[PDB]
Amino acid sequence: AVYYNSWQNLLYDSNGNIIGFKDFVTNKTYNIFPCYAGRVSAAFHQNASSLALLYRNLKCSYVLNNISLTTQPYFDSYLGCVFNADNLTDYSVSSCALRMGSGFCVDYNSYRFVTFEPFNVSFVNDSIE
Amino acid sequence: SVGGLYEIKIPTNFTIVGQEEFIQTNSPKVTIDCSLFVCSNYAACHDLLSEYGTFCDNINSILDEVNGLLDTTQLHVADTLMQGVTLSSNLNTNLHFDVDNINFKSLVGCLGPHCGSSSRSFFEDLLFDKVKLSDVGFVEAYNNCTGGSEIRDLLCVQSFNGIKVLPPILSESQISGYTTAATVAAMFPPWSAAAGIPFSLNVQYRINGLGVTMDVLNKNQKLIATAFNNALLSIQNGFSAPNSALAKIQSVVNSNAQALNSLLQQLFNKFGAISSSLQEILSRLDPPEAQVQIDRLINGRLTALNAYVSQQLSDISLVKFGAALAMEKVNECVKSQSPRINFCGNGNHILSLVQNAPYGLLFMHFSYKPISFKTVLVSPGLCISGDVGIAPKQGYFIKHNDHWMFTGSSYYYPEPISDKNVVFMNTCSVNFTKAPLVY
Amino acid sequence: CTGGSEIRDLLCVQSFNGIKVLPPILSESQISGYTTAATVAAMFPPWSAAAGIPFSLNVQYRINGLGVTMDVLNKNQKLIATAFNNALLSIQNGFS
Amino acid sequence: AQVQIDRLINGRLTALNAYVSQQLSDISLVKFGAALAMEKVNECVKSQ
Amino acid sequence: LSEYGTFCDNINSILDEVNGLLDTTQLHVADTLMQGVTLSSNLNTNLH
Amino acid sequence: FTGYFPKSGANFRDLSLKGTTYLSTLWYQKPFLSDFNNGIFSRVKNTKLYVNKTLYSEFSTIVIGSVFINNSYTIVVQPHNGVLEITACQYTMCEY
Amino acid sequence: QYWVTPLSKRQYLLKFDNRGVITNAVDCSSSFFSEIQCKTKSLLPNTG
Ligand SMILES: CC(=O)N[C@H]1[C@H]([C@H](O)[C@H](O)COC(C)=O)O[C@@](O[C@H](CO)[C@@H](O)[C@@H]2O[C@@](O)(C(=O)O)C[C@H](O)[C@H]2NC(C)=O)(C(=O)O)C[C@@H]1O
Ligand SMILES: *[C@@H]1O[C@H](CO)[C@@H](O[C@@H]2O[C@H](CO)[C@@H](O)[C@H](O)[C@H]2NC(C)=O)[C@H](O)[C@H]1NC(C)=O
Ligand SMILES: *[C@@H]1O[C@H](CO)[C@@H](O[C@@H]2O[C@H](CO)[C@@H](O)[C@H](O)[C@H]2NC(C)=O)[C@H](O)[C@H]1NC(C)=O
Ligand SMILES: *[C@@H]1O[C@H](CO)[C@@H](O[C@@H]2O[C@H](CO)[C@@H](O)[C@H](O)[C@H]2NC(C)=O)[C@H](O)[C@H]1NC(C)=O
Ligand SMILES: *[C@@H]1O[C@H](CO)[C@@H](O[C@@H]2O[C@H](CO)[C@@H](O)[C@H](O)[C@H]2NC(C)=O)[C@H](O)[C@H]1NC(C)=O
Ligand SMILES: *[C@@H]1O[C@H](CO)[C@@H](O)[C@H](O)[C@H]1NC(C)=O
Ligand SMILES: *[C@@H]1O[C@H](CO)[C@@H](O)[C@H](O)[C@H]1NC(C)=O
Ligand SMILES: *[C@@H]1O[C@H](CO)[C@@H](O)[C@H](O)[C@H]1NC(C)=O
Ligand SMILES: *[C@@H]1O[C@H](CO)[C@@H](O)[C@H](O)[C@H]1NC(C)=O
Ligand SMILES: *[C@@H]1O[C@H](CO)[C@@H](O)[C@H](O)[C@H]1NC(C)=O
Repeated sequence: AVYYNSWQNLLYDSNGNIIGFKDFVTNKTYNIFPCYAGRVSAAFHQNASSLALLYRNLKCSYVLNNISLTTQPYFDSYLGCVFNADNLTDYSVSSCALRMGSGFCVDYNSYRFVTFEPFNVSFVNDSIE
Repeated sequence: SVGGLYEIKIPTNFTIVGQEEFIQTNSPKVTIDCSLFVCSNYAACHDLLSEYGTFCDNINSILDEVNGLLDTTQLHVADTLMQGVTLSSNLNTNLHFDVDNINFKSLVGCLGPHCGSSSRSFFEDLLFDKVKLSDVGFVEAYNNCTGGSEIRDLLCVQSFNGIKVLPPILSESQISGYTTAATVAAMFPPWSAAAGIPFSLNVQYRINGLGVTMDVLNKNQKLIATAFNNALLSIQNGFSAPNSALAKIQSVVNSNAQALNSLLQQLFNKFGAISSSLQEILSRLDPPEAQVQIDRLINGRLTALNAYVSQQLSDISLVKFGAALAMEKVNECVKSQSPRINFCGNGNHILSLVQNAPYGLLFMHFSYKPISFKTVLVSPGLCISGDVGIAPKQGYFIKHNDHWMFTGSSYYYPEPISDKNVVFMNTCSVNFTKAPLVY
Repeated sequence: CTGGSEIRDLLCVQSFNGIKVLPPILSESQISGYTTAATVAAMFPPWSAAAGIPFSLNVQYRINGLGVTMDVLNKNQKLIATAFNNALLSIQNGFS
Repeated sequence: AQVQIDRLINGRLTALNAYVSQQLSDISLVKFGAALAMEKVNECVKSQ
Repeated sequence: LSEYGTFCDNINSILDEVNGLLDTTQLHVADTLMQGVTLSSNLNTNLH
Repeated sequence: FTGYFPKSGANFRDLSLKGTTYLSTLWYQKPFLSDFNNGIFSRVKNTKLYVNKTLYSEFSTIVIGSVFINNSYTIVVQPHNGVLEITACQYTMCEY
Repeated sequence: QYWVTPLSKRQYLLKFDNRGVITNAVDCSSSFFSEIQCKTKSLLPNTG
């Protein structure tokens, strides 16, 4: 940073939060960012012995390296990191009790992360011309 | 009236005009983590907030219900778009995209799952690219909150404070797939969304229903088809400039962003306490005085959430009624042509088409527009032969070559009087023009 | 509210305490102009608010559409017109 | 005086929140009444 | 009251939005009344 | 932000006085001798003079105090061609 | 020239640029336009 004059050491936002500082001893400058906070979205089916967990908008590398390591299988879905569900987005269901958003469903037999397609076209093989 | 005749301006030429109508059918699914909003991670605040009992459970339950209503509404809209849609499996939109000189390719994305999410039409692409915070826009914005970027995205500040917009249960890509299917269902056999007949014939019969003789329509089919595709192009070009439908779509995103920013700003309100920061209170005061200051923040923040939730309930009632109207327009303007005059937009409504839009549907209403007019003397009825009364069907009686003839009320073209264009009466009314030598 | 009257209007007390009804963007006089225009548009050429035909013929075709023969309906024209204007007077008298 | 005035402020601010919630709800009914009126103008007055 | 922060700004903003909906609704009703209305310049209040 | 700021639209008073030899006793009375109250904002022209083409900076010295007697402290802000000497001392201020 | 004007405790809108320099300011209670600039926290309010 170059915005600190000789008398300035703290950078503030319009709400009065400290968002950066120039260290008085080393003159090095740092931006301050809020620690990550959020929610886990747990999909549960009454017939299951466990939960399918969606860490919305987080990559699995972030969840495992910066939130909590776990023994459950995982993959990066479009919606974020999914735990304890099999990646089967090439499969589809017309009804869904565990609607995750953006056309994704959690289906229980293990849990499967699958596409939600509630409506289809009635197709006919008749000629177009 | 002179004799039994009145002066009327009857159209001599016409064009097709296209009019856009954005109807909001959905809204951002805002979710609030009440205790993370009110207290963040300060254990002294969470201890006090637990004594308010059910207040946060009520806030969470009301927003879960409101979001369930939005989800149920989106499914009901998607069901309405897909209802009755039957398509040929031979339909390949890379080849099959214009018919009878009417060009649909801008309204039709790739059909079937083999193209992936690319089922969005060129017209829908041209509309979604002007709105940053679509469903995918929110997902991409939240995906960047842990990307390590120096940019302080306000959505990241909101979500770390527990305010997060969840994606809708059906992606806007799926809804554009359903509007694509509903659009091609009108242009190819079995014409399952165009009353079972070719689209150009449905346009022709709809214009005829306005009181335009079929003779001028079936000779001017090229002019009608080009007027229709120019009307559609004028709608698309209309999005490159200030537009009331585009502004309405952006107002949905802007009002949501304003409400979420206003809710986040409530974390900086002091509510009469020494500071809005729980860290500053806990680093200045002992437990008994800190509790007094933290309780003011808890009451202010819980009051702010209650006000926000009450406003959100009220706003989603408008979204539910907006979606009900959009469904009614899909059924009564797009799939069928209901006999309701200004329901499907203003003027002489011919037909309507639909396309997906951020949080709603874009209806394109096509109307018959008179270009020029002829002033003519018309008779609303004639008294003929044995005093039999005749009234013109969707038209007027006209003196042409000093002979009684009929003209459609929406296009000046004199044609012979016949049982095809007449309503008979066993006795003529008073003031009907006496014409004993007719038929 | 700035008047010297001893009778304090409750609306003046409300507006001095910041509670005030603002006038609508279009005056009721303008809306009355629009309902007047929408009404005369039904009775004179081009009859743009009455399917493009004389108001009395629209009345007659509407009654005929209920399953009333045009024969009795076009000989009773003055009885129908007086019944119509008596119905309108009954609405006006209803406000008394 | 601040202690007494803050009680008046919380009461009066709570009264404004209640009134604003009431007004939001009432105007939603007015919008649906206006939609019905426009539908009757179009489908009962201008056409049948 | 200034130490309560944005409370009065929110009350004003909600009433301004609600009143903007009433204004927009009144314009849509007037537009609906005037839609397609064509009159002869020869109409006069005293004779017709 | 709330701070010690000028009133926008208020007037600035040019209190600078340039003399050659004579000093007027009226220069040392109201309205020149002014009440300090909360404080003052000063906009000061740097009168840049030249001697043998060498630049010199001059501007009026300001004194702030109460009674201006050695039983009280008087703040003096005086320029010395690029040096601003600021002192607060029990000065025996002159009459003129 | 030694121009002086009185100071007082006043609320001002202060605008800082991308390099932290105060480029503009508004004395909120000085005029009705200043009041709108401070209310909207903007140097050029929207037409309204
Ligand atoms: C506050 C004010 O009013 N300030 C002005 C000043 C006074 O009114 C004057 O001092 C008062 O006098 C009293 C108290 O009796 O007058 C000035 O202008 C003078 C003419 O008015 C100026 O030309 C001087 O003229 C001489 O004839 C003379 O002695 O006055 C010869 C001298 O060499 C020359 N100084 C030069 C060369 O700068 C000045 O300077 O003094 C301009 C100042 O802005
Ligand atoms: C941090 O920056 C300040 C200047 O902003 C440095 O202070 C100056 O240091 C030089 C070299 O010793 C002196 O000639 C100046 O007189 C100092 N100015 C002031 C205002 O103190 C300081 O030395 C820097 N510290 C480090 C560790 O880099
Ligand atoms: C998440 O955890 C990883 C692994 O500990 C962190 O990785 C460090 O990243 C920085 C650069 O960003 C490197 O300088 C370090 O060498 C990495 N390893 C360690 C052990 O620190 C990562 O920074 C953490 N947080 C985020 C936001 O990614
Ligand atoms: C989840 O499963 C789907 C289906 O197999 C994967 O999508 C396919 O991935 C392969 C290899 O990257 C591609 O060749 C295909 O074209 C993809 N098909 C589709 C429909 O996209 C998807 O990559 C899997 N997800 C994860 C994180 O493993
Ligand atoms: C009538 O049938 C002909 C085909 O026999 C259609 O003509 C095609 O129309 C498209 C435009 O939609 C042109 O690009 C093709 O070049 C035409 N092909 C031929 C062989 O002429 C025509 O569209 C049909 N409809 C009408 C109303 O004429
Ligand atoms: C769950 O178990 C019940 C019987 O307890 C059964 O009827 C139902 O079909 C099961 N559902 C699934 C998804 O396994
Ligand atoms: C959609 O396709 C699947 C294919 O297995 C079928 O089960 C379903 O009944 C179809 N229709 C609907 C409306 O889901
Ligand atoms: C359509 O499907 C039926 C049933 O399989 C078959 O008899 C018919 O030949 C098919 N028609 C075409 C054009 O493929
Ligand atoms: C109708 O109007 C268009 C545009 O002005 C013109 O090109 C065309 O020749 C006109 N046709 C008739 C029959 O007047
Ligand atoms: C997310 O970050 C990437 C990389 O900086 C950028 O290309 C993209 O435009 C960002 N998207 C959003 C919506 O923030």
